[PDB]
Amino acid sequence: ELDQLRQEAEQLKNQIRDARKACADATLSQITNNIDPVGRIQMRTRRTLRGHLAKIYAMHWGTDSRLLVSASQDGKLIIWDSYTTNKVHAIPLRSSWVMTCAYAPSGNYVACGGLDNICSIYNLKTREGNVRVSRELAGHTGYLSCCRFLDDNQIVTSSGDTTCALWDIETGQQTTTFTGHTGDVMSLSLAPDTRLFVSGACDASAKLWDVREGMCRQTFTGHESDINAICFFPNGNAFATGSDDATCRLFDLRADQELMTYSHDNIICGITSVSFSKSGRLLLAGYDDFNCNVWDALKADRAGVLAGHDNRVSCLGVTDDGMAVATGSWDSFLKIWN
Amino acid sequence: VQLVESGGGLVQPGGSRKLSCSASGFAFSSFGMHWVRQAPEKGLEWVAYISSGSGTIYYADTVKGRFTISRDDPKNTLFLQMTSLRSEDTAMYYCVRSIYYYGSSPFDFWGQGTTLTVSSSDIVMTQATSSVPVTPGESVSISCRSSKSLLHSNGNTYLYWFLQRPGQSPQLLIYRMSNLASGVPDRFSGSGSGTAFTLTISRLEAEDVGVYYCMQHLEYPLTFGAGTKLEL
Amino acid sequence: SAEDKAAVERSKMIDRNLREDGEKAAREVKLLLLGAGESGKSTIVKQMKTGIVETHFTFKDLHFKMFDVGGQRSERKKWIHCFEGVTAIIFCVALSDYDLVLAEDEEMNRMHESMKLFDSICNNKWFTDTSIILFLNKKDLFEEKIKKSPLTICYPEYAGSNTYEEAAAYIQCQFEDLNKRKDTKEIYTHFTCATDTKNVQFVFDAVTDVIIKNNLKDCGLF
Amino acid sequence: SIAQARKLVEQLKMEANIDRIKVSKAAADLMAYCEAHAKEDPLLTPVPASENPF
Amino acid sequence: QCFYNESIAFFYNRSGKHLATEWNTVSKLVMGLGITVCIFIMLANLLVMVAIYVNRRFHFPIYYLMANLAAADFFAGLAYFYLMFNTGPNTRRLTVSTWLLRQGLIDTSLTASVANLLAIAIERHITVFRMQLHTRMSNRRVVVVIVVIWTMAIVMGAIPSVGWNCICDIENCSNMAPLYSDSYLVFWAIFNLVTFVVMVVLYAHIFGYVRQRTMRMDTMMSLLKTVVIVLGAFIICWTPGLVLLLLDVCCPQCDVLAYEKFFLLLAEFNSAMNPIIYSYRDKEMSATFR
Ligand SMILES: CCc1oc2c([C@H](CO)N(CC)CC)cccc2c1C
Repeated sequence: ELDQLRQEAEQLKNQIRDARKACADATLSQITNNIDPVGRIQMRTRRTLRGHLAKIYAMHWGTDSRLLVSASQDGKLIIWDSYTTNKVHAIPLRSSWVMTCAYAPSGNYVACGGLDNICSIYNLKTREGNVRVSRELAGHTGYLSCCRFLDDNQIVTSSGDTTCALWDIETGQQTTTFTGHTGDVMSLSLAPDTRLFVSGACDASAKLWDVREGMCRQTFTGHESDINAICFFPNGNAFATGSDDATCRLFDLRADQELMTYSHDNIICGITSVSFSKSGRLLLAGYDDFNCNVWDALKADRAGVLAGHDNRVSCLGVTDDGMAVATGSWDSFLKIWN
Repeated sequence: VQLVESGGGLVQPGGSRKLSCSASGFAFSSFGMHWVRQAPEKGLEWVAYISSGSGTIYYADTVKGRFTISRDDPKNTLFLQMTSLRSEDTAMYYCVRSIYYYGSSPFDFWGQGTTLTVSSSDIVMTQATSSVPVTPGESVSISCRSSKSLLHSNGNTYLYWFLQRPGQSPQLLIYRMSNLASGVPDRFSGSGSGTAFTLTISRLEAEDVGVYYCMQHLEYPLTFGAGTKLEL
Repeated sequence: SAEDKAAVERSKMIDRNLREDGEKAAREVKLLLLGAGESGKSTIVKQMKTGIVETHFTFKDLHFKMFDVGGQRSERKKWIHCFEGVTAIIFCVALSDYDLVLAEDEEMNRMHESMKLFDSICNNKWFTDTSIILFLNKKDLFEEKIKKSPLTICYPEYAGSNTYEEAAAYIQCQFEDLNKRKDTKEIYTHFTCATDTKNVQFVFDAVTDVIIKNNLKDCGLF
Repeated sequence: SIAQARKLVEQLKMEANIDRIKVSKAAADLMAYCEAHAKEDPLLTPVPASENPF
Repeated sequence: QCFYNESIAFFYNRSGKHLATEWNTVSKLVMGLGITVCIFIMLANLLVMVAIYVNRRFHFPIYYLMANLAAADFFAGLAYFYLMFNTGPNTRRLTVSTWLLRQGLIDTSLTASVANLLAIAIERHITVFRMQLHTRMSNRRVVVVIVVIWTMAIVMGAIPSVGWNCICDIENCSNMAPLYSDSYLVFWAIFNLVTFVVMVVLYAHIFGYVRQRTMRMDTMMSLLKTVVIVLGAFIICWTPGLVLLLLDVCCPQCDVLAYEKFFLLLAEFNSAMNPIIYSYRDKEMSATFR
């Protein structure tokens, strides 16, 4: 009977919660009590990238830490040269409603997606000087919220149809489909080793997935609202989530618990994007207050702000060498900070 | 992605002839086009250039004010107007495409060129080696010298390499020191510093025999070097 | 450098094209289409000419882009903000749903579900200034229904006879009473006309009215 | 929805059958990763303008 | 035959204007009214500029022309204030150059105010007749029209100080400004007239366009009221002065000096009223005023 299984199901949650309590030896704040705070992190706009004529929703650095791509509701996907602020490419999109970007680790491809439920992949290193669309991945029933290349041939995507998928670009078919989320999946972050990935959903729950097997390993429960952003710690052994509750929290996969909550009573708006530093010592978050805060991930003190945007900070990224931070905004400007 | 040029032939001194190259198979409108000429028995020599959108036109000192270069993007064609041809203008005129953006490979595709026979402060690149004997398989190194530091402040060494097989157009191998072009075997490799440059081949074959050229791009007029033929 | 000079020239060439594209896009009129499954939005779209469906049509030298986002079937709160800045919101409601009920729920009227959606939309923080065009479809079938069935089934309180004019007026006025921003956004209600093709003309007229009012706003002459 | 309940109970059963380490050691691990790569983090410690590409 | 070595009296005594070696009760009353109007002008224009600059929301071209109008009216108030305290018995310490400086200040300030009104009318026409929703525009056109306005005002205020004055043609020139030639007064009056008629035409076109397009679907009453007041202030506060100048340059034996200072006072009251006419309708802009 349904009641039999439900009463049985809630008993499993009891064991999970009890085990989580038993392993909560000490709060991370206590362990990091003697760590010197990071101090005031005053970062300044070194380059201002102009040319987008609408809101910006997604950006993604390159692996060379010089090139970056950005998408905006104007229907343009622009590859920037951050060093010189000159535009390398301007890719027109078939659908102006784009909510994510991706720069392939090899630099040969970029991807984007949104309300069209398709992940379009573009080839940059062609032999005709132009940038051309390579494949169109059409197997989702809810708008695309995020996407990240694994290789030149594998891309994993999250959608608002409560499922994440893994694709084969050459064949254009889903090698694996990840299901189990009860709400719209907002963002996914790939592990450094490209063996796992976590996804945050509107059901206020984050799940760790296995790319090969296709089954969820862990599910982390936290604050009750749509998780809007998620990113891996650089070691791949943790991740931080940002939701509409105006809170960012740090989960761990090995401990399978929650360590920190980055909340300040003044902040009442929702977090739109999160991203770490090369050392993972700074957790940068782009809120709706028109500003981007910099959090000390090990002390939970707001040390740093990036206030240069007339509108909300949609996206926020760091380089592979951590020499810069770029932030998009609804004000149509990307700013390189350092 | 072919490039074909038209014109040339026999012209008496003092006449004016027009050279045209019709591009096909790529986005011509976003490529900067060059013209390079080769004497019947001497090396290459740059003559002209247009940037993308016809916004920058340069000429060689020996044709300045005499030649006029123009492009017609809608038809994907490149034109060269020549006036009062001198006896020193006998050469086969190549057309080269190039695109400049971070990481691109300029001078990557060369046309077949046309033959023109008239009836009758600049960096110098020097390579005093010619007809070096060699054999398929062995390791051979080609040396080049410059009169100026080609290493720019931004960190790019604008020295290129080309290979002209017997009866074929020049083919790019290395668009900048320590870089390899697309579609060329991995055997070719070149390293240099400052003004001393080298091109190394691990194992070669009967296919890669010919004359090797060196070109700099630090500043115009893109002076070439003398040929370096591999003997076989 | 020479390569750097060429790269800067390329970037300026890109900037010029971006500006031209933006100037071409600014002339376009962006319309958002909402409503229930059977409201008649499909019929309206047919009159005007997966995921998000875009319809482009030109009327009287004005370019309109209509976005039918009804095939999304996900949480609206996550992607509705993407439509901030549209000229208006065309909203469709079927007058013939007063006596019906959704095939899933027990006794929740379809008309009340449309009213719930309309209240959620017109009071949304993203559409404080955005005007709403309200289409009331299936009016003839509604007339046939009301000629035989009573209107009390949906609205418990109703002072009026079972006549099409008064019943339709009551439903319209009930729908126009949901908006609290009475002096900021204007609700333009229209009754669907099939052959006359006056639906596109009404959308045109409402769009020009909002454009002219905004023009008077930003210039200080109002 | 019976199969859904069965799959849910199996999902939670698999979730519970994993090794969990004490949070103190994981906190020390996160601190170790932060501090070991600290001096290579440009944002955390400024790098002089000579080696600053921006 | 020209004479610039003569003093002020040579022209005053030959045209009719009284030197007023001593003050007068009428002079005292008109002086009080003028100083009060000048203070009000300065205060209102300072408030307008401070509000237009403090709020980032009011950083768009129409508010820029509004602030330029406020600055021009401030300049007019200053010019009128300086003209006062230089009359009665204070108009005899002057020389040709210094009095020309005074009159040129007045002329440039008033010309700048009128030109700013015309520019506002033009920008309102442009904004109303566009067919787009947002139209993020540039700030170059507003500054270009601003520099045109200011250059025209300055050149108009300087031309009489250079060659367009009756230092050489003593017989043919005005009775109120003893040196300014009738040609200069006629030119200034005609400039004012064409500016006013262009404003009327532009606002009528705006009103007709809005009426037809919106009634195709109350805003008409508010638009009509705004148009009527903006035109009415101008017509009521300028027609007396312009007609008085035309009478000076046209009618022989028309006593126009007694009714001069009050009419000029009305003209300056025009600049006094401008900052409130163009700010009362703006709810938010009137909320930062508090
Ligand atoms: C326009 C109303 C008016 O302006 C007067 C002037 C000024 C002096 O700068 N100029 C004279 C052309 C015209 C602005 C002087 C004397 C009387 C008047 C009257 C009356």
